[PDB]
Amino acid sequence: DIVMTQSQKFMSTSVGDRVSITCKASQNVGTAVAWYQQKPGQSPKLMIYFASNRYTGVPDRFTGSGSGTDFTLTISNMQSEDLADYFCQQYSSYPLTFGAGTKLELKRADAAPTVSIFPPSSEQLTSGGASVVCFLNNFYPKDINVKWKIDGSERQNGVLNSATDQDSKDSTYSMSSTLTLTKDEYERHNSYTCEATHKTSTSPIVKSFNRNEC
Amino acid sequence: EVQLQQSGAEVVRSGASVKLSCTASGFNIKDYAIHWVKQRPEKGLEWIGAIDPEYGDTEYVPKFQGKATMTADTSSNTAYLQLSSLTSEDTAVYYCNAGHDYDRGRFPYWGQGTLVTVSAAKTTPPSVYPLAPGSAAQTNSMVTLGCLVKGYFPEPVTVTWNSGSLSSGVHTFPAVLQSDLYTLSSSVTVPSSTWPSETVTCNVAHPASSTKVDKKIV
Amino acid sequence: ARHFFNRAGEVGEPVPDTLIIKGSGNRTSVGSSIYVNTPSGSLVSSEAQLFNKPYWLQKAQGHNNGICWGNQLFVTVVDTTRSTNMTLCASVTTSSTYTNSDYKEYMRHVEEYDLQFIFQLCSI
Amino acid sequence: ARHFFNRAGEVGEPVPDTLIIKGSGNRTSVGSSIYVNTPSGSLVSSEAQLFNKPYWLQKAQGHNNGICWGNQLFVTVVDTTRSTNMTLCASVTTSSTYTNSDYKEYMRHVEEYDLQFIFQLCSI
Repeated sequence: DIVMTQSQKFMSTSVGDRVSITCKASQNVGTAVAWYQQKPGQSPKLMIYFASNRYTGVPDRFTGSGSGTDFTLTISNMQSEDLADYFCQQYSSYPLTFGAGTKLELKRADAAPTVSIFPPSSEQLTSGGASVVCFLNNFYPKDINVKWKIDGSERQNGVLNSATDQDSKDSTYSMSSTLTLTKDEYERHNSYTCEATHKTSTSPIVKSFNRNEC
Repeated sequence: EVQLQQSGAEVVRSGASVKLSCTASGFNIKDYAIHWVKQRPEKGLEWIGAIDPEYGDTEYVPKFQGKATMTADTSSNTAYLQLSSLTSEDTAVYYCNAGHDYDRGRFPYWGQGTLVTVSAAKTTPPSVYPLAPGSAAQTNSMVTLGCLVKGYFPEPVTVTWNSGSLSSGVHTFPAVLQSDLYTLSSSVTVPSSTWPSETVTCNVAHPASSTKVDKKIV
Repeated sequence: ARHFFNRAGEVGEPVPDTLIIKGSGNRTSVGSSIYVNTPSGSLVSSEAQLFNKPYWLQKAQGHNNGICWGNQLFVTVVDTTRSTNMTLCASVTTSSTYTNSDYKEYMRHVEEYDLQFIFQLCSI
Repeated sequence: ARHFFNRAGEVGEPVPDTLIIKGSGNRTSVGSSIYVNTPSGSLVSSEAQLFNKPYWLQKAQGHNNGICWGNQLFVTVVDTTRSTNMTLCASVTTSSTYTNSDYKEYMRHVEEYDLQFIFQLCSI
């Protein structure tokens, strides 16, 4: 069993720069190494095969190299469409093995998030449940903290967070935070507040609503 | 014009067999070397085996021998992959790949992917909830709208808005598993002159259960 | 006889004991005694050609002295002196470098004939 | 043609760009394309001998019908059928054991001829 060991699981870079991904073999495999690209929610696409041969399709931007046990994929000048996972594969002997995932992220400049709070819909409040959502869209970097306030008091239980990966088009990130309460508990308080603190501002972005006024 | 269509996602209880199919790879006189790849959210990609139509040769991995059985129908067709005693470690997306004409390394032609979920309970349809702004404290410019998908099983669900139209300014958030049920969120940003001027509707398609359509109103 | 080799598998009829002195510390298992030789047609030349030259049926070996009963004639021909198999190579793609996966190899053979006859009318 | 091989050194005239698809990751350098083959005289036999038998100049190809102008005659002969090279070995010393340093090896070749003529007297 030939083990494919890729250096880093994640990789940082910026638009236009040059990136090199390394793949180390546990045995000599000559040039029987292939590289693949996989975007989220899609099937992998072949990029390089036979160490340094581009497949029909793949731009000269991508170049493979290496032999024996050290192999490298190089991306000379980048585009937003290159944000995906990159795998190396060995086919010198059975069984065929792949390397660990490698995520390529962009270092593009840092935007402040856009925060929108939404009270529970009238339809969901008829089911006995109440979900308050708070969308944080198009921010960079990834580090961000969301704080839920119910009548000014911080609420810890009942929060569900879902962070999006880096957007393939503008290199931004998104996050959804959902506070799910029972209708009885939702109707016992008035003020609901979603506060987002991010390094792009020294004061948190506050979005709030009142149950009585809305 | 070289794409591979598979069987489709399936929810199976533990201890039952499932059979996956492929298409347009495996013809008479041609020749292909069909491979199958398993994708576990933790182990990455794992090669299953290599089958050759026009010969029916078979090669497997010692890990999957006795777990995966491979068959090939020379007419049409090809390539059937079936798994026997299904456990929790078999919940993965399986791909049918064919390097052009022959060989191992090359997978330039991948299947669409088939998500197999081996677990108990049963397929629960999603609950779609609109996410509209609050009163009149927003106005111009541009408005964010959302649809909340809660309490469904299994992954995935397909969330679209204006019937495929308008693909910019949308955000699909990854699902979160809580109480053995999934929860998805989706947001879209449109100019204030668009909503509520013209209707905005979100469509949630769940292949193992039911499609839903919900329009957003003030 | 070009080359000699033996067949793999069990010998259905083993060598008689009277014909071999058993060994050998090692060995002990009698090797495969099923021998076959590869043939070879050797040189082909124009001087050895039987065709492209006329033949006149002056006298027949049998009693039928060239009478085509039923108004039909069977002419059998075997010619291995023109057995060259042409190799065709078609490109599926053209990679930047040379890659065997870009080409398909095919086998093709051709045969060209021209049958010429001269008959004599006969009455019975 | 006995054997085939290529020459070492730089190719003065390279293969045209149109005639070779360049590779190959490795390779990349076109091998030496200067081929030359070793000859071989094949079998020598007594039936193939031209000599040791008389030849009578019945008719000449040219206008000079065997007239030896200047009272001289040029006879050219090439005979490779008796080209055996004898190997001579002379001992410099005789050690207790066999040692190559004790012997010198020499190459020697010999040629034996016997020219026989019969002339006819002529007046002008």
